[PDB]
Amino acid sequence: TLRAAVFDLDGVLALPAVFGVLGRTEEALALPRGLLNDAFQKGGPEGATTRLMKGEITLSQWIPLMEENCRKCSETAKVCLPKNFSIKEIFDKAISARKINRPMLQAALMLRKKGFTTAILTNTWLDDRAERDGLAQLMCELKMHFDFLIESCQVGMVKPEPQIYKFLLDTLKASPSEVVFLDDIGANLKPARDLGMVTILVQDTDTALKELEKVTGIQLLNTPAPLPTSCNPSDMSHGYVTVKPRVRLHFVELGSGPAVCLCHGFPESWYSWRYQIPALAQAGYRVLAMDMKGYGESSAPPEIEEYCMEVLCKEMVTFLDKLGLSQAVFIGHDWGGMLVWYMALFYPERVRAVASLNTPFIPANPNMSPLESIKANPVFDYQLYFQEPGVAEAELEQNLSRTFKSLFRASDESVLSMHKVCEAGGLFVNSPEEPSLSRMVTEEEIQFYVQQFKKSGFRGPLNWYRNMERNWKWACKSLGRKILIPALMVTAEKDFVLVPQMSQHMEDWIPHLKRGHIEDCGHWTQMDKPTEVNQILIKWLDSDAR
Amino acid sequence: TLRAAVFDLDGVLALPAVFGVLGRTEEALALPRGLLNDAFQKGGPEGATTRLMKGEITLSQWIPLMEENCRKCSETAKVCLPKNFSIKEIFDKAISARKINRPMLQAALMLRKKGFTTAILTNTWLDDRAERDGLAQLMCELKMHFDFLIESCQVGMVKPEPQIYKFLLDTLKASPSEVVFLDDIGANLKPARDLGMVTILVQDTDTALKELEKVTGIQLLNTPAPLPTSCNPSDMSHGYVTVKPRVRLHFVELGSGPAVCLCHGFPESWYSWRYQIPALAQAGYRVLAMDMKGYGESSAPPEIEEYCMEVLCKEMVTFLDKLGLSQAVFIGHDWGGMLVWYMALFYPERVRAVASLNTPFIPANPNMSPLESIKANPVFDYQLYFQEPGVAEAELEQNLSRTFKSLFRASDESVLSMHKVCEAGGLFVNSPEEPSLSRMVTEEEIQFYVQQFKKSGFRGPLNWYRNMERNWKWACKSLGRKILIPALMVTAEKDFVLVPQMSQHMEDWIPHLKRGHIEDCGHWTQMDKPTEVNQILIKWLDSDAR
Ligand SMILES: O=C(N[C@@H]1[C@@H]2C[C@@H]3C[C@H]1C[C@@](O)(C3)C2)c1cnc(N[C@H]2CCOC2)nc1C1CCCC1
Ligand SMILES: O=C(N[C@@H]1[C@@H]2C[C@@H]3C[C@H]1C[C@@](O)(C3)C2)c1cnc(N[C@H]2CCOC2)nc1C1CCCC1
Ligand SMILES: O=C(N[C@@H]1[C@@H]2C[C@@H]3C[C@H]1C[C@@](O)(C3)C2)c1cnc(N[C@H]2CCOC2)nc1C1CCCC1
Ligand SMILES: O=C(N[C@@H]1[C@@H]2C[C@@H]3C[C@H]1C[C@@](O)(C3)C2)c1cnc(N[C@H]2CCOC2)nc1C1CCCC1
Ligand SMILES: O=C(N[C@@H]1[C@@H]2C[C@@H]3C[C@H]1C[C@@](O)(C3)C2)c1cnc(N[C@H]2CCOC2)nc1C1CCCC1
Ligand SMILES: O=C(N[C@@H]1[C@@H]2C[C@@H]3C[C@H]1C[C@@](O)(C3)C2)c1cnc(N[C@H]2CCOC2)nc1C1CCCC1
Repeated sequence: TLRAAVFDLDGVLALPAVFGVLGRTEEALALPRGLLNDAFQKGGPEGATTRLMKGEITLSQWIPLMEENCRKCSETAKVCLPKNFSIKEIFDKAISARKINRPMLQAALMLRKKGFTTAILTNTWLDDRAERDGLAQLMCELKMHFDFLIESCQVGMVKPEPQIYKFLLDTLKASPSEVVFLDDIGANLKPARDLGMVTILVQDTDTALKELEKVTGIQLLNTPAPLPTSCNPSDMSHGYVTVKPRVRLHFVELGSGPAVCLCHGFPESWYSWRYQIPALAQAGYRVLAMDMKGYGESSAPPEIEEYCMEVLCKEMVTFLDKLGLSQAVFIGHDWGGMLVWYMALFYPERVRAVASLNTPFIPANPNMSPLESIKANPVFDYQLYFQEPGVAEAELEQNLSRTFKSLFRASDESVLSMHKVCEAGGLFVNSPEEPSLSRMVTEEEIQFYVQQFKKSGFRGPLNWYRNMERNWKWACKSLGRKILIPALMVTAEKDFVLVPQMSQHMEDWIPHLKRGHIEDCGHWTQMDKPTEVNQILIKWLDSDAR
Repeated sequence: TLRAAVFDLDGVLALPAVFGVLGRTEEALALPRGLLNDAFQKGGPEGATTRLMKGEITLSQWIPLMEENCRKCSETAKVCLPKNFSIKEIFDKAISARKINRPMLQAALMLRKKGFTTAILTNTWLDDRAERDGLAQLMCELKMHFDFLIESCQVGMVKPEPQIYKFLLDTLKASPSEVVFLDDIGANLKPARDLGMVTILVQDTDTALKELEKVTGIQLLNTPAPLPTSCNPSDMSHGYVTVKPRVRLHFVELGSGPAVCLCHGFPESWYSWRYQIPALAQAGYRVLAMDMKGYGESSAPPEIEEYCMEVLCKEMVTFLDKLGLSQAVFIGHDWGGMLVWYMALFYPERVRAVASLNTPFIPANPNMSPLESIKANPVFDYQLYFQEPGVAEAELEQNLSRTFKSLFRASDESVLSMHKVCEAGGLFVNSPEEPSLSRMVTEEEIQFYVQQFKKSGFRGPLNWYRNMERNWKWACKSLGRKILIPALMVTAEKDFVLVPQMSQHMEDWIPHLKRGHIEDCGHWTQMDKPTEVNQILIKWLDSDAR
């Protein structure tokens, strides 16, 4: 029974193969066929390329050795190398043309999800070229989806030498019959076959995956679209900033580039952005996913006034000051979305761009108190249940697992009313004791929220709703303003509280507003439709926030 | 007795003043003298500019209102505004010309160091211009040196209204006679004077500082060159990455731009980079100051082999992987400097550029064991004292305060021998029980190192020296390589162990090597000569690492 799958990089996980590109360069330069391969392989196990692949010399040390082999080959073939001949240029182009073979990576991901140990085994070099970052980025994106990365130049061995196969087996902690090995080089499969491993010669991706599908008995081709990459909390970089003596803010950080600050809703976590964090970092952004004040590993002071928007926004400004950031792109959802609009209104100099999921820009009504506004808008009547300190805390804290399983559901899986919360005296009054698990979440994901809420519970989170008068008076100071910085409003078709029509007057305040809209999406946008959220955010960030 | 000092931004902490620039624009556009000031002030307390300064409208909303005032003013003056007339362009140039008035900031810093509460009180706007980051960066650099920043547009009041002065006094928690107020606008001093504050009209910086020096009785002009900005540990963003099940690495992070990873020496801390962190962040870099493995808040496993260079380098690579960084600039000192050369040799694709303070690139001698090498080089004989587990730990842990006060001294303050450590049986055998405090450090800084070392002590730090054979065998694999990525070697004149001459053969291995050299500098480079270290590193980063 197969338990491990090994992939080569060049010609397998990354396409085109370097020598595929070079065959075309050879033809374009009108060189004799095979001259570059011949000069590359010159001396075989005793040659310059074996020294390179074993890590004895760097790629920059190897370049002139390859140039000399090309001259020797051309002299013997009685041909002249062209005037502009440069191994540096030729190899730079071949390395840069190489991109992840997405169907191959998808198959490796499916196998690992099904319990396989996966590895990359590659003949590679120590890259010290001025352009080395390109290949470093590619390797970084690939390696994180595998249990092991074995590089010839780091282990001092190369394929097809038999010792590297014994090293692979030792690394995998598996017998050869438990391994499936994929390579586009027939001579590199021979030692693996020799030991008793299943081997697949990768000539074309589709045929190779068909052989892999048959031997593993796992569907790899024609599969449903996979979810974006998620986060394992224990593998993230965790950051902590004290904004004031009693308040520290926790965040998860990933990537490099413009800072993108993600602000979750109620009652959530930095983990609500799990499908966005890897995607936004891969897209070229430095992601800062907050635990907002009152949540997770951030401080949760008991006082209501610690959660008014003016205080919360001031603290987010301090957060940027202490990290040494003049600006960040602010992306919010739900209560986070409300906060980000207000960051754009009061601190535009610190906000590079602003985006909200579901929450429209809600201006203060100077002619009505927030309680009179709730009276005139009964879709928000449930917020009255959140007013009295202790009442909603008692219901939400009674059974954390039940709380999160009842809340985090798709539009069609709703177990909550919302419209009759006050009349019924609670959120879960007509909800089951043991709700089924939504198709959106796994039991493990639910238990992470349960664990997070065991620290401070719901007092801090509910206090976000307990500052209506303070928030109203503060928001009234901004009534003569317009939001003129780059802005995106994303609506969700099936959010029955934050309906898309609630955002219809936003252009009155934000004239240059850009929009996104997600079909068949409920309230929990990030986990309901992660692929769609990612596409919308990346397109907008790349056009408006760079 | 004066206890607080208040500074204006425009024309005081930042020069030139906006209207200084505009006087020149007026003349260049051949406009009637005072037309821009007149259109700017139009309507006084009821005008567009008062609304802007109170935060009622944003700068972008104000721009066309100012344009209309300019048209009204030109019509009345019977003049035509030029064809190319643009308030947007005119104001963008004036805002961008404004730079920190370094002598004024220096004086504010001296007063705060002497116990004054300091504040910035400014007539400012909500900046939503596409170019707003310029001013956001300036305000960010300035505000962090002050106890308070009071902005007209955030408080809804403007100078010279009397209420803003009462607000200032409430914020300061001081009586008016305890305050010195500096402003370049005479009408803005009148309400402060009216309340009983000391006022200084800032016409020229030198004269204003002379008045300030006389009234406070504190020397502000002609002072010695101040030290660079340091770090207060409780105000930094602290980051934590698990690199493997039992190992977590702690770092302090500040700034945005290319990642710069700072690697301290033995027996140090992230805090050894305190004078570099703010300077490198201000210079346009994202600084990651490590607690290296075995130190501070990073893990300190007991096993010797956990501290061999191969393991330490692999972990730093994992650190980059988990943070989502394809590369970082690696800057090391002492043991950190040794590690960074090896990162450049084994992982060039992950190293954007490399710099070492004091530690030359030390290649392995394949013909001698590291013990035979120490026998032939007695300057390193003291390292034999570090070999036996427990011996050096007992001496270094006996009295932490004595340990750090004896080690951290200028070249001329040495209390250690080094050349007779083995013969004498310890580092502090002929050192006083109560050493004096070096001119390099304060008691508070010493106590931070004492606190850090109470967690894990010296076992992990000393284990860095206990892997000579493993490190030698690993380093031998790199003997055919050259370091061809951007590299800087900084020598210290008076480091009597890591002498500048020890770096003399480095060009044999690093042909494109760049150099720095610091006169009258001992071993503890970062704190001995911080201004010089900062100048050298920033110049090199800006030329070779961007
Ligand atoms: O690894 C290869 N060659 C090795 C070198 C040279 C020789 C033979 C082996 C072992 C050595 O020790 C000696 C080091 C090798 C062999 N064939 C192909 N392409 C094939 C697929 C398409 O075109 C041919 N590509 C490579 C490298 C993979 C990354 C860059 C090229
Ligand atoms: O209360 C909500 N959001 C906040 C309100 C309204 C808006 C957005 C934020 C911040 C506000 O300031 C403005 C106050 C809110 C909004 N929409 C939904 N959609 C439900 C549909 C089914 O699942 C949840 N649910 C909630 C709560 C989340 C759990 C219990 C109800
Ligand atoms: O939904 C509103 N306010 C919020 C509700 C009720 C209150 C106050 C805020 C925050 C809440 O949490 C509590 C949720 C609300 C209230 N009044 C008006 N317009 C008014 C002016 C013209 O006609 C009515 N508009 C809105 C939304 C903004 C555009 C479409 C609807
Ligand atoms: O704050 C100023 N004016 C105020 C506006 C307009 C008027 C008068 C006050 C109070 C207002 O409410 C009404 C708002 C004001 C006054 N004088 C000068 N420059 C001086 C130094 C060099 O040139 C003149 N500069 C300013 C501003 C400081 C930043 C941008 C210009
Ligand atoms: O041991 C040192 N550094 C390491 C050695 C030598 C070099 C650099 C690192 C890493 C090595 O691998 C290579 C091993 C080392 C180097 N120079 C000095 N200069 C003294 C002068 C007065 O103050 C300290 N001091 C030390 C120790 C620091 C406290 C006790 C002695
Ligand atoms: O200092 C050396 N090695 C280190 C010392 C001794 C041992 C080994 C390393 C690391 C230590 O921690 C322990 C400190 C050392 C040893 N041997 C040689 N060259 C040899 C080849 C030609 O002549 C001698 N060169 C050096 C330095 C590199 C250039 C100038 C001096």
